[PDB]
Amino acid sequence: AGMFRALFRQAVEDDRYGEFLDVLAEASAFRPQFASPEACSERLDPVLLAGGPTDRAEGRAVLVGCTGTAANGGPHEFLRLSTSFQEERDFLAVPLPGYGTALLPADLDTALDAQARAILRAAGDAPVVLLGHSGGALLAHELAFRLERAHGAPPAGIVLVDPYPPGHQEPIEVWSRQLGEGLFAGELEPMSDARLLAMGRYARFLAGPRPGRSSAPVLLVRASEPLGDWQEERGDWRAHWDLPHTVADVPGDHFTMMRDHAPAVAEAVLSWLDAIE
Amino acid sequence: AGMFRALFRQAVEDDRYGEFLDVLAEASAFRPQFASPEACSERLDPVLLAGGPTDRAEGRAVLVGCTGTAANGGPHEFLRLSTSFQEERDFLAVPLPGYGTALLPADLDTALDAQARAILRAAGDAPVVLLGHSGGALLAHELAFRLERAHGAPPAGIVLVDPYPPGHQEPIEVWSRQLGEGLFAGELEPMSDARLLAMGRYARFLAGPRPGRSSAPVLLVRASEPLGDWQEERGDWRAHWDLPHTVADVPGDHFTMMRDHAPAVAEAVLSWLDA
Repeated sequence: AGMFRALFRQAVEDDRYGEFLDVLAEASAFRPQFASPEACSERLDPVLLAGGPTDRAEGRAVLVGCTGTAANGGPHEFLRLSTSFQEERDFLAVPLPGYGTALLPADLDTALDAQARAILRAAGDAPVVLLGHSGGALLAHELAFRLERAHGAPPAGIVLVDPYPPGHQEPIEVWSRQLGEGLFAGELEPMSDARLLAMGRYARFLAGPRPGRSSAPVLLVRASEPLGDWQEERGDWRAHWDLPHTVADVPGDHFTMMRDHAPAVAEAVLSWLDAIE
Repeated sequence: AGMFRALFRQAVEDDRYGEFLDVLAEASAFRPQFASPEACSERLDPVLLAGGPTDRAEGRAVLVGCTGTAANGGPHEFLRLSTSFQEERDFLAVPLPGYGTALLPADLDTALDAQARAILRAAGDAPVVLLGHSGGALLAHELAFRLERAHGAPPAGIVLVDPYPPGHQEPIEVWSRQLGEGLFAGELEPMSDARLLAMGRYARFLAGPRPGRSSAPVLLVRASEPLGDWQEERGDWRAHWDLPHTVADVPGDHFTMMRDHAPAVAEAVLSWLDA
């Protein structure tokens, strides 16, 4: 396939994941982009992946999965987790613009507006709870705030699954290689060069200074097993968020928490939603 | 039709050739390489593109064309020019390593060594005169110095056709778009991503500090028409070299000098060699 994928595979083998992510971000600058939400390529129509109880569909929060940055991801991302929401809550997955041709966002705000427009449309008057994993968790928070500040519509809550925000993603750097190896282990097919570019541009967006903090209550869900050797003399390897409303620990690592242990993620969510309501 | 060429196509459209060359150099670091000239993956056998007079078979210097960095280039770079050397001089084109899964050179010196070894094998006991055009002209000079100091075989002369050496080469930066546009026109086929990366890597080698000067006399051949617009204000737009043996001006621009007007470049070389 593409040269970017082959270069990345080598960088990962050489333990230079971070360096190549910078190269992707620089190269993404030369892709055509959209400078206004209404100029976005794709239909950002959210897909219904689970349906809540018909007896009670009116006043209850609906869940919206915020697709993460992984170049190997897309519509498969919340398949496993969503199953556990069937007959409990509507679960809607919103695509991240610029993936599976597609113009890349000029800046993050522009992408977030396009998602906001599409989520408000599908959700209607139901309160929204945003959910994301890993970089998708950082995206879920930036979206929540944008919704509050730019659209005057704060979500009723945010579920952040293993967020590593700037100021404390040191374990994520030490686990760099395992992170890169995890991208390759997860491909159902070769990651396209265009999607690697989109990943690099978003990673760069997410490293930048974004001081807006959402007023929505946060559930912080954390992996219980380390992805790699750590050694706690350095401090905590675990995911972090400032002042969470509730924290739930679940089995598995940064990656396995979302597959084999997805039901435990779902159970903490459902239980947190009942309390909040 | 890989992504690097599509990005490069867009960069040239947006007048950002310089910036994108930097991205190619950066990305090139992640391609497999060779650290020793012996580890070079390809055969750098020079190809004979013109033959000298069957008559005289004495000393007689042999022209060695040092292929440039163009990702759309290769064995066809000197075809037009060499025609004018037929029945005058042997003309040999040496390939530039890393083009045509070819390992890229870890640094410039490693590439010049692999070239120096193949040139010596071909040139036998004859004197060698390097010739290069534009970035190939810079390469020709860096190779001459490498031949002289690391192979104990100093060339008998160097022809630098429209060179724009670092730190004092601005017009070629201002004519950026025209170069990128020139790469696309003239592609016999789509430039591969591996060759674009090779081009980026050499470009960066050639922007770097290289004090070593060759002892061989230089013929500086300069284009007569500007490639693009240029304010009569500050600056001669012309190619340049420090203290050349002879300077020769020929019709055409940076590009056409090697095409329609190649015979004029050839005339200048023959005359100069005759001394």
